Amino acid sequence: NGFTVPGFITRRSNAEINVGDGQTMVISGLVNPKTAKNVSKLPWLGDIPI
Amino acid sequence: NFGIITGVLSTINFALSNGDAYLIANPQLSARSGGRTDFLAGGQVPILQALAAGQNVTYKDYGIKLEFEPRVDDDNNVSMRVLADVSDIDPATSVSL
Amino acid sequence: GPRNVATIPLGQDLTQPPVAGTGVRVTPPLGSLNGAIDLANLARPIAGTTNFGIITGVLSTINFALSNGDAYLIANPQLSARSGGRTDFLAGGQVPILQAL
Amino acid sequence: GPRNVATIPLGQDLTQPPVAGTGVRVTPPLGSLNGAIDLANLARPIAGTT
Amino acid sequence: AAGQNVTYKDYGIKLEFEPRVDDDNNVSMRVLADVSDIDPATSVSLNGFTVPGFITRRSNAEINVGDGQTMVISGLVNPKTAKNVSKLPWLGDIPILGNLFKSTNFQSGNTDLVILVTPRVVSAASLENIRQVSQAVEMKDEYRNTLPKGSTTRDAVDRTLG
Amino acid sequence: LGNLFKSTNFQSGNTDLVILVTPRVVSAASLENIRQVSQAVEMKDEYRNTLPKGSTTRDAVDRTLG
Amino acid sequence: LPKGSTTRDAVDRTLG
Repeated sequence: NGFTVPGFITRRSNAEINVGDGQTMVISGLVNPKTAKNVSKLPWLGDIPI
Repeated sequence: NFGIITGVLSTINFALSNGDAYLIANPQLSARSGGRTDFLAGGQVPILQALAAGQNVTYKDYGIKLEFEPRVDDDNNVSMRVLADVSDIDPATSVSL
Repeated sequence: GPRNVATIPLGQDLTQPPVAGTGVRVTPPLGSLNGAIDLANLARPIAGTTNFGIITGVLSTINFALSNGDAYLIANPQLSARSGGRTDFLAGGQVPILQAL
Repeated sequence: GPRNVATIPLGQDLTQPPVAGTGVRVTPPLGSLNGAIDLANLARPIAGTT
Repeated sequence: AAGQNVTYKDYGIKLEFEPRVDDDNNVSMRVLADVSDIDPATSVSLNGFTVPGFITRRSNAEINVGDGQTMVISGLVNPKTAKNVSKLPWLGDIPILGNLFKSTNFQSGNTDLVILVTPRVVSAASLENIRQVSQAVEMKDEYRNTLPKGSTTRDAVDRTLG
Repeated sequence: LGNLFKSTNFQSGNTDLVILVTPRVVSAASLENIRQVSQAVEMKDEYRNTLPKGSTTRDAVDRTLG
Repeated sequence: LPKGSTTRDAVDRTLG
């Protein structure tokens, strides 16, 4: 109504591990690529180069 | 009085379209034998859900979610439970309320 | 075709001049052609039978939009706690949420 | 093309002068072109095509 | 009660599997296979909260088979036809010309459906696993080739599936 | 010529999906961990190189990942 | 049904 409710961008990780003293451990990593293409054309004129 | 008054109408269509979409997701995790690890890269959206009636606001997670529960043998065999989920917001099925 | 005649409406003074009237005349209901054929202005002893034509055209829009975006972020919190204890740290904020049973 | 003819409306006094009227005439519906091509002011025996 | 609370409903392709294996590699299994799509025809508007209807094909079966054999768990053939005629009493039956005095409405259709399953006892070196790993490699390669040579998205694609 | 008296709507589509997993028994020194650590070092270096030399944000970046 | 119809083939496949 006027009570704005927000959404969030979150990066979270809840891990249970065991390591030696002073060692570096990675508990999460991500690589995420995404791509999308849409084309609209006329039937025969659209395919002419350039 | 005997007669007729009639006619036809028409439309022309020449629409043509394509679409391609690609995605790869490569989450990675670490967890100890007998432990559990949860990972979320994404977001939370607000949802208006409440007991009874016809309020209370909760939050729903979306994005890339990963949950890992491993167990290791003495031969380094791994028996595991894994949940992998990739979910994105879709404008088509969203409702305005 | 219909017949055009002169008629005097009921309840009208007799001295008044007559008006236009008809014999048996049909105005057919145009189902899907409604609003496309003019019946209000059509002379009923129909003169001019066929109409064949076309009215059409195309419209267009031009697009040349181009954008980029980059975002970088590092967060380096650090903590201390005794063995067997717990420590919680929050650097951020709180926002109000209208939630109730 | 449509025909333009004089007509006398029904229920009108016989002395009054005739008004304009037509034979069979079509005004097609413009689907997506609606409001882009002028139809109210277009002379129906179309003069000027393109 | 009442006459709020929002829940979420799954649609698409859903599959549930519960196997058990013997010393002869005989598989006893419960399988659920579901394919359901949104249908504009049976959706209701309510106030402004559109509620959708679905077209579904579901099968929930309990079977047991040998190793590598194929079983059909459901199938259907379903022809349907319907014709309605309105006519004038005597003019409607005159041959050929009767179509000037008679209106006919006709509908016909058919649906065919088959659902079949195949279990196999595998390891990570089995052919079934190797083919899907090969498919993943091919998908990555196709994605890489669509992109410009210097793009950063191409580098990200080159860093996956390591 | 029949295309002047006939209208056609055609849709076609396809979806491909694969999900696969690889578990390994590691320690902090194993190659899987080292690769992600070196990846993080590269991300930090890239962030540092974007910023101007005299900035305070650059000093904050230099103070991280010690 | 007409001789060449597909619905006729469907009917021929039933009740086997």
